[PDB]
This record gives sequence, structure tokens and C-alpha cells, in this order.
Amino acid sequence: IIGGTECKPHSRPYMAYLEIVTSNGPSKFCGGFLIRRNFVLTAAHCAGRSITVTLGAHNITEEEDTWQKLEVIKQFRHPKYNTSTLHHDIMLLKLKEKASLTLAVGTLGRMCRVAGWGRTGVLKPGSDTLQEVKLRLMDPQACSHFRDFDHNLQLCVGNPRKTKSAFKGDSGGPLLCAGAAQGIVSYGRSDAKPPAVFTRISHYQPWINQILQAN
Ligand SMILES: COc1ccc(-n2nc(C(=O)O)c(=O)n(Cc3cccc(C(F)(F)F)c3)c2=O)cc1OC
Ligand SMILES: *[C@@H]1O[C@H](CO)[C@@H](O)[C@H](O)[C@H]1NC(C)=O
Ligand SMILES: *[C@@H]1O[C@H](CO)[C@@H](O)[C@H](O)[C@H]1NC(C)=O
Ligand SMILES: [Zn+2]
Repeated sequence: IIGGTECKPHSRPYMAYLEIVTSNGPSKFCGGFLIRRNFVLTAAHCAGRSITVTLGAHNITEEEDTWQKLEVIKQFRHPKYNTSTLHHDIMLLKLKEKASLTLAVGTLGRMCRVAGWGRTGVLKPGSDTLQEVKLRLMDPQACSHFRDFDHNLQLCVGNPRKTKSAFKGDSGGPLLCAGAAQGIVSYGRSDAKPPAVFTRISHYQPWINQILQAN
């Protein structure tokens, strides 16, 4: 998160930290959010060979009792996910067990909020601590330069006049507007000039519900 503030610890109890393992490279990192005790929503580009989820985290380097490190048994990438366009950048992860409900872990032009452990700047490393920022929801013409952006599929997020933005490592995390999850962090520019592209959750709700009811 660029230009945000450190969260009050455990104030966003649905937030999930994803370590993503591939066969030909070192660990990758994503965000995500708990919508059932055994399901986490995130972005499809965060898929890999295997994934471990950490709930209850704030400072991701300092292990504490709030932590629940949970195995992912199955990844459900949208069947129409496109790795070039990032169309339909949404994925469900089924946890091996139901997480415990605690204080620190629970299920989940207007201003919206997004949080994550991602980079704090173009050359800055990933944040140790959960960070959050307020961003403006923009009319779709603001994201026109992203040639494969589509207003029905995706939100345009982040005033281009400001620095504030989600950035690398913040992928998969929720965009909350007035307390409700509206988007998922998908992609933006390398230089981190906003706006950024987020998955529009509303369009995918029937698909989300199909996956939950079969699993
Ligand atoms: C479909 O089209 C695209 C797909 C991917 C990327 N793209 N490219 C990057 C690069 O290194 O070139 C890069 O770093 N990021 C990460 C990134 C940059 C800014 C904001 C975010 C966040 F969290 F979404 F908000 C992520 C990225 O998504 C860019 C595209 O279109 C130019
Ligand atoms: C997070 O914890 C690590 C290890 O104690 C420390 O290096 C880092 O400074 C901490 N960051 C905070 C509390 O912002
Ligand atoms: C992904 O998108 C490109 C560009 O529109 C399309 O031509 C390509 O065949 C797609 N790939 C899949 C497997 O969806
Ligand atoms: Zn704590």
C-alpha cells in the first residue's frame, strides 16, 4: 500500500496473508479475505502449485497467538480467467479446516478502503505490518489507458492526482466501500501511478455462490 497508514492491529479480522509456492521460482505473496470459515477470496493471478493462508496477522514477521496458518486443499480459479487481460481475476481457496473465530479472525466518486502487506513504494520492500489507504472510485474513462479494462467486469480505483494506491503484494485483498466488499485488487502500472484495476465482485456473485454450494 502506497501512502497509507499502519492499521490498528487485528482491526481487519477477515484479512488473509497468502504465501504462494511455484515449482520454478521462490515464494510469492498475495492478500485475500475470509468469507467463510473454510473459504478465502482472492485474485486468480495469485494461483500456484500450493498456497498457505495466514489469518490473525498484523506484523507478519512476529508470530503470535492470533495466527492461524492454514492449509489450502483446493484452488478454484474462475474458469474464464485470462492470464494476459486479467479478465475475471478472482479465485476461491478452500481451507483444510474451518478457522477458529476470534477477536482477531472473523468472516467478512465515493471513497473506499483497501488493505495489504504489499510494497509501500516502487522500490520499497513489502510492509511488515498491515497497511490501509482510502482511494476514490473513478468513472471508467479514468482507466481507459488499460486497453483490456472493462467497466462491467472491473472498478477503476485511485485518484490520478494523488500517490495513494494499492501496489505489488496487495493483490487479492478486498476493496471495502461503506463497510462492504466491492472489489478485489487486480493490477496497475509498474510506476504505481493510479488509477489501478480491481475486480468488480458484484458480477461474480453467482459464480461465488455456485462454488460454495458444491464444496
Ligand atoms: C492486464 O494488464 C496488466 C497486467 C499487469 C500489470 N502489471 N504490471 C506490472 C509491471 O511490473 O509491469 C506491475 O507491477 N503490476 C503490479 C501492480 C502495479 C500497480 C498496482 C497494482 C495493484 F495492486 F493492483 F493495485 C499492481 C501489474 O499489475 C500491468 C498491466 O497493464 C499495464
Ligand atoms: C515487526 O516485527 C519485527 C520483528 O520483531 C520488527 O523487525 C519490525 O520492526 C516490526 N514492525 C512494526 C511493529 O512496525
Ligand atoms: C485470453 O485473451 C486473449 C486476448 O483477447 C485471447 O485472444 C486468448 O485466446 C485468451 N486466452 C484464453 C485461454 O482465454
Ligand atoms: Zn496481535
